[PDB]
Amino acid sequence: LKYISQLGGSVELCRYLGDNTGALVAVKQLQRDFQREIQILKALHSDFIVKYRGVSYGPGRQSLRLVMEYLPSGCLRDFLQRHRARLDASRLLLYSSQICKGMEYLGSRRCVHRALAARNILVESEAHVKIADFGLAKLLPLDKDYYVVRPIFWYAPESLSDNIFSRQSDVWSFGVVLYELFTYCDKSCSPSAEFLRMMGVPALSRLLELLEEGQRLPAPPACPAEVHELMKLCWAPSPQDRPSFSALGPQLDMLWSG
Ligand SMILES: O=S(=O)(F)c1cccc(-c2cn(C3CCCCC3)c3c2cnc2[nH]ccc23)c1
Ligand SMILES: NC(=O)Nc1ccccc1
Repeated sequence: LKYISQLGGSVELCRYLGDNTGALVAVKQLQRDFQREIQILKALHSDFIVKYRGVSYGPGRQSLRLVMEYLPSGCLRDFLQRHRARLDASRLLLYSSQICKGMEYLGSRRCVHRALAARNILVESEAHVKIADFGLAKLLPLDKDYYVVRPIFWYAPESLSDNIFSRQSDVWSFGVVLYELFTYCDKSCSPSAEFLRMMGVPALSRLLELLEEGQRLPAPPACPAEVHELMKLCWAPSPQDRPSFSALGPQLDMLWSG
């Protein structure tokens, strides 16, 4: 495990015979505890979720490291921004469907991802993406569909207000992911940029007022109408009115098909 460089807690690129011939891996370390993260990712087997490879130990064997596949093509956000000129609406719908299906898998395991955003979706290749960054992921109790704890423009209003997270706070987030995809993560119309135009006062305060009045992110000018409608659903004021990942999935698959 020879350190190379910083990819993102902290994630580091490492090369795993001594002859510098070993494969590259991504390695997460801290500097609480990601014992939970390791257990969650190890159980998950999906073509749309980054692949666990094992564990190793840190200095003195006092520390665990999480060993995962490294995707050099990097995060979807950067991929979109560089190559916007040559990625079509069909390819974005493909990405959307893949992400949706990984979220379904998570939901069936009572897993709240919480961090879902284009920056922690990885490009395995041009036509295949995988969900990563399980650092804030938390499993729901068997008897309860949310939790409470002690990046504002991705979070549902009840998360911002009352510190509630659920699978439906994830759905609000996935809506914001669709928005990232169909704006190719352009800085000029980022969630944060749109926010600053929507008031010409603390951000979080003003954001919660805007959301309460029903103001949402505008359709990307090049976005298919049916994808915009999905986004607005995902940003339903009440958690219970947002569609499930299971209800979204067919729509995006229907859209991608066409
Ligand atoms: O040098 S960069 O341009 F920043 C650069 C370049 C190429 C790849 C990455 C990268 C970033 N992360 C994580 C994912 C989200 C949160 C932390 C950062 C990766 C990457 C590659 N494989 C990975 N396997 C598991 C996670 C992971 C980063
Ligand atoms: N979900 C959503 O539309 N959020 C939002 C609204 C205005 C500005 C920034 C973010």
